[PDB]
Amino acid sequence: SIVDFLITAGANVNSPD
Amino acid sequence: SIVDFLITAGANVNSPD
Amino acid sequence: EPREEAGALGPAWDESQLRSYSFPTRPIPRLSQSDPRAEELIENEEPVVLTDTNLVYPALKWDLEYLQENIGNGDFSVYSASTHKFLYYDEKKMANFQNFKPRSNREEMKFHEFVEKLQDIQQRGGEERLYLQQTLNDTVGRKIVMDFLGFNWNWINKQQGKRGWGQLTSNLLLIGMEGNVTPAHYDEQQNFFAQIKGYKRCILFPPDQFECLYPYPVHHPCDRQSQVDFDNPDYERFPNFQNVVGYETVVGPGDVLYIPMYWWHHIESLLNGGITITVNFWYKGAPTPKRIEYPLKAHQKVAIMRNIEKMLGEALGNPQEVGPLLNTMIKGRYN
Amino acid sequence: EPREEAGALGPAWDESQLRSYSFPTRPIPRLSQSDPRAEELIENEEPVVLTDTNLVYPALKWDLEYLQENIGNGDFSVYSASTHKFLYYDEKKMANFQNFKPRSNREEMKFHEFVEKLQDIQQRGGEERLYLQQTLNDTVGRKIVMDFLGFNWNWINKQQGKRGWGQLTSNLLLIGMEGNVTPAHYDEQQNFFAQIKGYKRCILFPPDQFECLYPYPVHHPCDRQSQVDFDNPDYERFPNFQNVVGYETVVGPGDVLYIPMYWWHHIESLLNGGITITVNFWYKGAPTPKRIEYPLKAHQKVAIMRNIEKMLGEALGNPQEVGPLLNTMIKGRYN
Ligand SMILES: O=C(O)CNC(=O)C(=O)O
Ligand SMILES: O=C(O)CNC(=O)C(=O)O
Ligand SMILES: [Zn+2]
Ligand SMILES: [Zn+2]
Repeated sequence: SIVDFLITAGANVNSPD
Repeated sequence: SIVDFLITAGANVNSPD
Repeated sequence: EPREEAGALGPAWDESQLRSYSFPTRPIPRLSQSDPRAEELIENEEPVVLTDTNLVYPALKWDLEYLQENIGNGDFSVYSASTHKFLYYDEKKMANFQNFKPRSNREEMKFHEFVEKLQDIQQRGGEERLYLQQTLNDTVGRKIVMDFLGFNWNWINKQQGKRGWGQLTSNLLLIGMEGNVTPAHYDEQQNFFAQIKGYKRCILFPPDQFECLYPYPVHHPCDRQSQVDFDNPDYERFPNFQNVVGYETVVGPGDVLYIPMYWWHHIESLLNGGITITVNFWYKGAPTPKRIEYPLKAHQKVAIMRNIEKMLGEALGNPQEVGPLLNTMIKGRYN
Repeated sequence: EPREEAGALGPAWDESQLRSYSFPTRPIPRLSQSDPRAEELIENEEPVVLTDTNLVYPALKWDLEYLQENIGNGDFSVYSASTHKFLYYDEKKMANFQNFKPRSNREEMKFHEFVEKLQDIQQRGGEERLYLQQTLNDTVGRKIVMDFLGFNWNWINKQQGKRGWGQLTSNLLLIGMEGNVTPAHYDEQQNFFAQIKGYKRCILFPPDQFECLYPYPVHHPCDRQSQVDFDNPDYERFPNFQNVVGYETVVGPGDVLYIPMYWWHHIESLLNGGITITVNFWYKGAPTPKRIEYPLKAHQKVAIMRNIEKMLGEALGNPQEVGPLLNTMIKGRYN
């Protein structure tokens, strides 16, 4: 399941938090 | 353990087998 | 073109209030939320301006006086700069790049302090610029609570449900001065961008333009922002910026812009348009699909590249060794 | 310099039998297996020639007549070429590169057929070259079994044990014609290279010279081989080949060369030296250590790069998309 691992999305945005 | 995963060695050589 | 305001108020804005850039654009569609085409664009993760959602209808009466009276006594993050460009940077990553000197600085202050600093800048004719960017939280006063509760949760909760998105992670309150720019970047969440006061020109670029927009390295504090100076693009370092093509709109009060996850966006408050106010709605994207279809979508390749950079930084034990290893892999081998 | 043979036989070989190359070299040490320095080199995964191991002592009497009489009726893999260069290629990967046309071809034949083809080439003065490269297996006749059992297993089993290596995976029998070259490549196993007949010049390069030697992409049939034509190096494509520095020796009958895992090696049978015979001893490397020390060794960075290439080929669903994604990651971002 290398593909599933590699296409895992982050959740970073331009927020001060 | 990403480092252990990535430095895992293969065993390919110039053999017909 | 500029929309004509109701009651024969004339054009809200004119082309002279837009900054000049090197690339062409075409318009983002403006549609009713009841329009099947609008639903189709969101479903396909393409941008659309919705004109009649009433998403933040109770907030359309917000101005500085109202907010200062009612938003509470919490701290607000306020960025200051001597340039119109408020390039986002991640303070936790600044240890990776001791050479990075940000052009804007953050100061925590009360809302009345922010209004007073604005006023003092105005009366004095100074050139300092301020941008307030604060997550809405439970310190806000009662009238803001009531306004927030009166947002159109019915409509946006149905969108979240229909698209398989995860949770609302935050609502960011943005209050800018005329002419402020947030430089091009992409976000890893889905965004309904709800314009409240004043006008913002929004220029979006699809995820497939990655190669034209040159994001900083993942470990750099400006991860996810374009390295390209849109006002003076360096075509020797960034030659494919000559191929970039944007999708453009100007949102005003009552408009909601769907900014799909991974889509680049450059946002500017119109020159001489007064202050602007926006509240965004950030949602985590839907889970990764059970059956991957090949070839992969552009945004999936973006995710892969981010994860390769993250893995190598961790595996090599030093972010600064990522570039040298990638170059060694590719030179004379893949290029 | 060339060793002087016992019994006043003179130099076994002279410098005129070596091919000419563009890079400098320094000698690999030649030591007794009883020498603490030899043990230290192996332990530190550096090459050393051991002169007195008796590793394949019973095989020193091997020549074509003896082998044909005793090696059995199995099939032997024999490569043929119209060039002195026998570039290794992996037949299972040829579907990834339909454009790759190998310069040598493999034919399966009985050992007597190989001797007869050699003879027919000689008598005819043809230019065809043959290289036999066959894993020793249980089809060999009884006298070869007895010879094999008489190898110095005591000594090499102690080496395997002392170094933490895994199992012996195979013994490759190599029989070449004078002037044959195996181009530079690295192997992912540890190798004790036991010279039996004739002389081979061995040029090794450490794992840290990766950037000077430009291996093919992992998915290419010539994975692990240098792209550089040592006889005509293309310095525009491979500019760091101008910085390469080798470690050189000539092994003859009775010598054993430790070729450490990941070390590049170019091997040539001396011009006008007659046929050569070698048996190698391939061992899997020791497990990865419990505590990784930073920064990483060169060979660990090689392993990382191989795994990145393998992962991307699998994730993108197509080997040919690996290069484009890597270039996009790096251009204007890391270079
Ligand atoms: O409004 C701005 O200036 C910046 N906003 C964003 O980038 C966003 O909402 O994701
Ligand atoms: O002997 C040769 O020509 C080639 N040998 C090897 O590359 C080896 O033993 O690993
Ligand atoms: Zn954004
Ligand atoms: Zn080899």
